[PDB]
Amino acid sequence: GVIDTSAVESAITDGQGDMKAIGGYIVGALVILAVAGLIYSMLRKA
Amino acid sequence: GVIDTSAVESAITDGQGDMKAIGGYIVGALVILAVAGLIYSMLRKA
Amino acid sequence: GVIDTSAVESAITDGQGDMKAIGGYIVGALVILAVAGLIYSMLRKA
Amino acid sequence: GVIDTSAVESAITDGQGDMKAIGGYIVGALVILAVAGLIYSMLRKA
Amino acid sequence: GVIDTSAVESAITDGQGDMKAIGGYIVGALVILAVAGLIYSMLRKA
Amino acid sequence: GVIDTSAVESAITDGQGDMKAIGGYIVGALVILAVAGLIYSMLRKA
Amino acid sequence: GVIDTSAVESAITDGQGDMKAIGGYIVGALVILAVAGLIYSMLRKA
Amino acid sequence: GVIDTSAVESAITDGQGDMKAIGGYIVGALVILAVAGLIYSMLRKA
Amino acid sequence: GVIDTSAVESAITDGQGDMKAIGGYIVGALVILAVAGLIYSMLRKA
Amino acid sequence: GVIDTSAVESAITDGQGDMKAIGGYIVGALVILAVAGLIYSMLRKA
Amino acid sequence: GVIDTSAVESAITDGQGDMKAIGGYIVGALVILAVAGLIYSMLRKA
Repeated sequence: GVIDTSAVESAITDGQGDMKAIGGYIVGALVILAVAGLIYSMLRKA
Repeated sequence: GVIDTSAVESAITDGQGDMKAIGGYIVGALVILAVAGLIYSMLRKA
Repeated sequence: GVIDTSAVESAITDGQGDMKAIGGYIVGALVILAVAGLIYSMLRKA
Repeated sequence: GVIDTSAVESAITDGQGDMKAIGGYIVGALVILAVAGLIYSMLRKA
Repeated sequence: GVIDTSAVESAITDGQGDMKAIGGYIVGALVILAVAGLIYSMLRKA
Repeated sequence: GVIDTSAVESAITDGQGDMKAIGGYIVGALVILAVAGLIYSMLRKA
Repeated sequence: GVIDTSAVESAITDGQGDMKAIGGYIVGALVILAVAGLIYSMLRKA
Repeated sequence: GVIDTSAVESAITDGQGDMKAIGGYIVGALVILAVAGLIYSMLRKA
Repeated sequence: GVIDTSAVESAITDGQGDMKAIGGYIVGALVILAVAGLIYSMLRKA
Repeated sequence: GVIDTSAVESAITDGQGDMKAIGGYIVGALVILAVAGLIYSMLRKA
Repeated sequence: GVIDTSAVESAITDGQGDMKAIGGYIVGALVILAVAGLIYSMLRKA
């Protein structure tokens, strides 16, 4: 009495495979405040 | 005065056996926001 | 003893094809709070 | 078997077009603590 | 074989026309926590 | 096909009128750390 | 062809009259974290 | 059409009456870092 | 040509009289999450 | 008139027994930001 | 003109007596996310 859910994991693996990209997209943005967060602190210290 | 419901559990066990797959399919997607949820928090903290 | 359900999938494929548009319509709105969510955090940090 | 979703993107583009204004409205407020954040630091240093 | 649904859109346009008011009613309330959200931050900073 | 929303703005104007009070209530508290924030700094300087 | 809804507003006015009490009951609780929220900040500042 | 909310304020007044105790409990702890915060500063100054 | 409905309101007044009890039974349960909802917030704040 | 729910607790005890593992899996990850959270603070202090 | 419903409550009391077990079965599972919900918060705080 099945119903074909073959399209389901075919849909979501494109979804969950996409989520690593937009995961990796933000990490390249957060390090900008990381590096600039403390080279400010050098110039304040000296 | 029976009516043969042998096809019924033969239908649903394929159903309820299938539901663990699509259950397990989503868990591989939710951990992506779990791991990326807090390695963001490292770079914000430092 | 059939009944013609050819109009059914002809109806829903226009439906489920439409749902990606309004799916894609909201993603262009949610990134506005994403980008503005952390360029606030730059100006707070400095 | 369509349903007219022409009003939808007509609604949200006014929404997502509005969100840049209130995005731009806050940036004019956050720079006030940015500039006053460090001209305090001049008078403390001297 | 019609049934007169002229009263329907006559009913809902008064509804959907009303929803912009109570939409606009809350926006005048949310900006109170917006402006007071950061003039707190001035007095904390100095 | 109206529904009487006269009670709505009658409710919220009492709300948004109240929010200036509790807005003004906190400003009288934040200046205490403002004035005492720097008369400490006089006694440290001398 | 009426149906007597005199019991209705007789029921809800006791309801909406009650809701101001439990409205006023919580405000006496939220000010406890308000006052203690910043007398902590005095002792941290000095 | 009432529902007896006499137990409500009977519950919360024990709550909001309790919150002054745990409010007053922490103030006896914060003054320890207040007094020891500056008798350190005497011994550093001399 | 009557039919004796004297048993009807004799039945329902026991019903609607009972519904205030089970109405009042739940209110004694909901205040438990009300009081414990914010004495958590004291200990988080300090 | 029973229905055999022996498979139920047999299912969930494997579930709730599993949840301690993935509970314990994350604690080994959160201590990494705990220890590195303050050995940063040593090198900043000296 | 009775019909023997003695088997009915004999059936359901085994049912409603069973429902406390599977009620009590889940509570032993929900506390796992309760305790691990906040010992995460200790390690984040320090």
